[PDB]
Amino acid sequence: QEVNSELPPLTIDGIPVSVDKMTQAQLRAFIPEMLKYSTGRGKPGWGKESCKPIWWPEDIPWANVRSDVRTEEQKQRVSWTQALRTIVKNCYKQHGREDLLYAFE
Amino acid sequence: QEVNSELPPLTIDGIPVSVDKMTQAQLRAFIPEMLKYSTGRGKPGWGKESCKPIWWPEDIPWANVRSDVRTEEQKQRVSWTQALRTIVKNCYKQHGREDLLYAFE
DNA sequence: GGTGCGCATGCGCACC
DNA sequence: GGTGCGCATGCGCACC
Repeated sequence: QEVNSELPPLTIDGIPVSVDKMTQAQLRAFIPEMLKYSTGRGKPGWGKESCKPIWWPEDIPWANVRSDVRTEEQKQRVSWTQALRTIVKNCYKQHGREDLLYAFE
Repeated sequence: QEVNSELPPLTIDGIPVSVDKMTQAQLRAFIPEMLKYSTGRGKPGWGKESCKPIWWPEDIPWANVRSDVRTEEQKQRVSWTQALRTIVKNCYKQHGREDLLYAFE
């Protein structure tokens, strides 16, 4: 874990939302923003090993969330929505920002 | 004029900068963000008449600031940097956010 | 609502 | 520093 004061608050267009209530569409939009704030870089570097975050979930490929590239079997163990929530949850935890993650509870 | 509480503050990565001291590079980055906050839309709609802001400067084409498309003569009356500052200044004025524009003075 | 995908668009490289 | 430009990338359309 490595604290990052710079992760955004779990709000969309201002309204506070918990990660568990974000829609698939909202998550897909939130995740690149979280990555920009998380790394300071303007571009995620999707797919490049050198840019794979340490907290990236293991049963998801390091790939643009634009289009789910998981294996068909991977898609049965976990829904694409649950997978996108794991991406967010894993990023906030690894930065020790559980305060922000569980704020809406 | 139409007040917009939602225009960003004239800061880059946190540091406050006046529009007159922004570098060409910084301006090119700032302007699309200003447009997003200005309109609520995710995409500027560069070139489309239906999206041309009313405050757009007259001696600049409605075109991605990525690449200066002004006529060669237009480029002599006004430098590309001065042109990009006019874009910002005109947007903040038309939204009545002179408080933000002249903050650093 | 979920999700693939078309493509506009802005990050940052390249070169002066 | 200035600026053109290559192209990765995420907004939002399309369709279920």
